[PDB]
Amino acid sequence: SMSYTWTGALITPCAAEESKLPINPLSNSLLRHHNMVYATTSRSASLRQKKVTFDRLQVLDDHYRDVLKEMKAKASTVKAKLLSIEEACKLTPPHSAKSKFGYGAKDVRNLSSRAVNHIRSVWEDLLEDTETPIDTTIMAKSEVFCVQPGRKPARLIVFPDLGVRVCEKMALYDVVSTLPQAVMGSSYGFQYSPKQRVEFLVNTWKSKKCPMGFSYDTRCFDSTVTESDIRVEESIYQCCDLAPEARQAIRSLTERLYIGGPLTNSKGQNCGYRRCRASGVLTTSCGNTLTCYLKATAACRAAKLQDCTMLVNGDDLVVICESAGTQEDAAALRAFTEAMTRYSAPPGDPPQPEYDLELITSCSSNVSVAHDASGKRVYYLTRDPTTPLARAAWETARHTPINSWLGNIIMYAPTLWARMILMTHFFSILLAQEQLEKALDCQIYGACYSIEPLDLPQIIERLHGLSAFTLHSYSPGEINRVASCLRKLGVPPLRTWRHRARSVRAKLLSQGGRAATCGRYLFNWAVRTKLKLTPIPADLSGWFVAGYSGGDIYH
Repeated sequence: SMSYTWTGALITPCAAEESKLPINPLSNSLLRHHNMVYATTSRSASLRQKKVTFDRLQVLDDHYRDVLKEMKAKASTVKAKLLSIEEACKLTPPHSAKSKFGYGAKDVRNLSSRAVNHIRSVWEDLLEDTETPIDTTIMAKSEVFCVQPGRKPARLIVFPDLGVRVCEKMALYDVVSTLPQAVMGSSYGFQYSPKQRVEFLVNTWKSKKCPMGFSYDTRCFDSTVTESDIRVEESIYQCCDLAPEARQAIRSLTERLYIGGPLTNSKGQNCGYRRCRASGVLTTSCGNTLTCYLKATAACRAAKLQDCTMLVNGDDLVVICESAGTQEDAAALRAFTEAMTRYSAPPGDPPQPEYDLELITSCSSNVSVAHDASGKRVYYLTRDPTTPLARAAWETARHTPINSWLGNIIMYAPTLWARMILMTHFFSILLAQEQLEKALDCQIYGACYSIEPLDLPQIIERLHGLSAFTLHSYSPGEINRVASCLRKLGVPPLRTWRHRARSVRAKLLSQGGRAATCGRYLFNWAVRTKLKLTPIPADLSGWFVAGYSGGDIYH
């Protein structure tokens, strides 16, 4: 079937839409080629629509069915509870989009009588009505990038009203937080902290006689997902032990929301109909992860690849296996791609087999190595820092709701760029406005978190260990990528950052505790006299459990 159908009516914005990085003394200190940085807008919506709208070919076989049953067997071990209204309400972000029926996120979070009663209605409606399609809104995402030597069109997000999103959580939060791990086991990506992810990739790599590995980029995954795929995904959820009201909710949400529905623009006009994954519902991450894992797992058998270990994060996929010789590896990977095409998951760019772990890009990241205080090799996780930096400039010049910089500091703390540029730049600013204490919103695996910068030393210690404060002797491939990037974007070269860092470090020391602890630990790479570095005195229990991208989750 057609992934989408369009009435012709436009995909509209609901506010002013900003697209150019402004000239600001704060952002210009970080990066100077301001005309290279842009945000996507709805002005580019039609270009995306063209890309996402197509006919899907899908043909299932024995291998598909075989893996599906294996997955269903493990799903049967799961007991899942209903959240109460209170729990589901406490999971709603404070800046989540308001309802059409006269209540917002603040009301939901307070359990105001109005929100609560509409939530009860929507739920009872899900128990009573098993067919009527449920309305969605469609909007062009605002995202920041650097120009390519050639712009990206905005992404399209699609989501139901707030009353439904609370009901999704009641019915499905426990499932989408526990079912993926029981089914995929060590292949479920979102269980791993960055240090744990690198551990798993290195251990898996070093466990093979002759490793070969590849990433596989599916072309616009959400549009490849068929109605069949979403019913199959429901067949997995239904293997859980569920309360009756849960089971019916899941059934109605599947037929009325997840498989498709009408699309409405911001002006209340009808844009079209959807027959694929919606980016903006609770089950997208779980569902995409399961679906990716299922097709890829079956395609591996079809391709005859040997001793496969896969690692899956929604629609991001990486596979490590036993080489069969370079040319036999190439023909097997091509068989794999073709199997996936049949399962309705064709490639964006053809995958290439790799024989050096550092050359594989999964979740926009790659493994690299450095050395700690005592000279031991420490494997860490990094990426091309262009987008982080472009966004960091943008978030310095403009107030955004989510601060990608802070999320990038946490995730990439041990990296060369995050340490010398991000920490330096942002801590210098927070000092100068006396806002070190103030908590800021960031995203980790799609969930929203309110973190305060003064907690970054211990957060980084837990997530990465003391070494993220003492790494040195980075590889030249990595130093070269960073240095080039900076020249391209007009970011000052690293020696400038070193000097700015020393000035910032000295200022944090002459402050107090905590602040000085930032100075001591975060900026020990800058100072002349190297320092002690003992563990730091000071709940991270729910941080790397599951993915929630598009799922409207706050913790």
